[PDB]
Amino acid sequence: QKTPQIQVYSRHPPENGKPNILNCYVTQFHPPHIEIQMLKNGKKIPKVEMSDMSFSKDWSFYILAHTEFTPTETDTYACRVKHASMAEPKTVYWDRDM
Amino acid sequence: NYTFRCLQMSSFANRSWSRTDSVVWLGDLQTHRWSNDSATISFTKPWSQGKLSNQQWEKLQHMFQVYRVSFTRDIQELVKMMDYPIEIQLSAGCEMYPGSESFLHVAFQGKYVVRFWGTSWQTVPGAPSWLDLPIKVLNADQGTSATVQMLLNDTCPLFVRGLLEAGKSDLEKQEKPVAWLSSVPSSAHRQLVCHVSGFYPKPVWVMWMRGDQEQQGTHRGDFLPNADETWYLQATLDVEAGEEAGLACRVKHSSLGGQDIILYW
Ligand SMILES: *[C@@H]1O[C@H](CO)[C@@H](O[C@@H]2O[C@H](CO)[C@@H](O)[C@H](O)[C@H]2NC(C)=O)[C@H](O)[C@H]1NC(C)=O
Ligand SMILES: CCCCCCCCCCCCCCCC(=O)O
Ligand SMILES: *[C@@H]1O[C@H](CO)[C@@H](O)[C@H](O)[C@H]1NC(C)=O
Repeated sequence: QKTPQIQVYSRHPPENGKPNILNCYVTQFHPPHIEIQMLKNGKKIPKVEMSDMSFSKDWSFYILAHTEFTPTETDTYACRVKHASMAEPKTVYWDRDM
Repeated sequence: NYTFRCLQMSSFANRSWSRTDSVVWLGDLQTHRWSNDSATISFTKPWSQGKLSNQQWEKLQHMFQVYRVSFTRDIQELVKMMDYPIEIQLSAGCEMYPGSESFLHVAFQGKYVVRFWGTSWQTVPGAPSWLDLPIKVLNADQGTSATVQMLLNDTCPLFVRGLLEAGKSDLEKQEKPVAWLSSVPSSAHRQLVCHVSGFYPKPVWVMWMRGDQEQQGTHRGDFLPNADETWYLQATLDVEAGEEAGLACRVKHSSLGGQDIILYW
């Protein structure tokens, strides 16, 4: 069993008030079964698109989740991952300072 | 210069549940997907057929359709004779050169165990010993061995050649990077971050600079994919408070026509 790594980054330079795209890239996990939610203020975002599951030279799986968002001075964005290698869902919050 | 990879992922949960999904990549550009619940292979590019005729494509896909159903039945029967859940992955394809080398690697429970090599299947150093029997019996399957050899020796390089011609304009697209700056505290001392996003192709140059002096301490992170087939990358630099003043991030990329991005902190 391999533990998922989560990296959350935006497509464009984040600018408060400006429609952007938030990427959640989950890598290094195994087996391939996984659950990925992207969150705004701790709530499930509905229209999250995902890439097809793929894997690397080391056989470990990866996938890209992404959704439309607007960075603001008050909203938190997060990527939460549920995977058999962890007893608890892991959440990583987007931080533009990165 | 180019790696073409077919990636098969097969999960076997119990006697009655399994699925197989595959994706195909030419460099960093997905060209196919084959969902378990799809009878047929899906093109993820306008040019994913390459130079193959419709007839050659149909034939080739039929062959894969037979292999998909066959493979499922073979593993399921194999476990019924000779411990769940089962994850099997296959990575086959070829590496092209300017004037190729083909591969078929198999992993089991995420451990590389078997390969095709020349004319037969081999178990790989420190694979499970029980794998030798089914692999020998499989080496007795002349028809499969012949098809596999053709696929790898002939079909792959030839098909990829067509792809390369057919996807010229996608493979050689230039998308310009956009860059921005941030910094981050430490337990002690700050860390400068240069965000570079939206560039294609992958190769890129990113350095923290003080005037014309390279800050060799520049640490390049992993290339993270965007959802539009462009790349994201940070280049970072530890600094002391005070030290930021005068530093700049410089990005060079083939898309920029020699006009480097320079961003001064
Ligand atoms: C596919 O290519 C492989 C090499 O990758 C061929 O296998 C070799 O064939 C030569 C020439 O007959 C033999 O001397 C070698 O012993 C074989 N190599 C290995 C590693 O076993 C294979 O014959 C080719 N098959 C087809 C159908 O073209
Ligand atoms: C089999 C090794 C090399 C493969 C050469 C195949 C030539 C065309 C590839 C088209 C993509 C087919 C994807 C099937 C992969 C799978 O589902 O296992
Ligand atoms: C995968 O495909 C076959 C036929 O489409 C089906 O019988 C099987 O149940 C599928 N697996 C899943 C998990 O649906």
